Amino acid sequence: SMNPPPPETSNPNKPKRQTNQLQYLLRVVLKTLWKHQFAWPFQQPVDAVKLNLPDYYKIIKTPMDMGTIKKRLENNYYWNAQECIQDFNTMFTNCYIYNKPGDDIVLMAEALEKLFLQKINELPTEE
Ligand SMILES: CCN1C(=O)c2cccc3c(S(=O)(=O)N4CCC[C@@H](O)C4)ccc1c23
Repeated sequence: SMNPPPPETSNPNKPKRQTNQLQYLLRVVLKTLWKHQFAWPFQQPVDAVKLNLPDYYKIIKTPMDMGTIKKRLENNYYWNAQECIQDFNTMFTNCYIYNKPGDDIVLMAEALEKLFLQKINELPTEE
């Protein structure tokens, strides 16, 4: 059993910006999801050795989690809000790919995804 390297959270050659929408994705969107009762399985990269999921990284090839997103946001990693939203979408999609409808973890992702969409339905205006 071997975990892969987790996704990067810094990259000096990547272009980045500090926009009002990205600030909101950290202060409001991420920090609200983070406190939800169903958030904890999503707060760090899947540790497939700890969790005894040896097929996880056989199936999931673009891993993503809210801990990585949080550090990317805190480290000014993104150029725009769409990039960050894409990471959220990847996290949710990975969960549906690796699992099945009805699994507890899937019920958890579905709840978070609906909350996520509710929060990004309206974003602040790129001042
Ligand atoms: C979101 C990333 N991710 C998966 O894709 C996934 C698949 C099966 C279990 C599991 C666990 S768990 O064992 O801690 N637990 C979580 C709560 C519900 C339980 O059924 C299982 C934590 C995080 C996970 C998984």
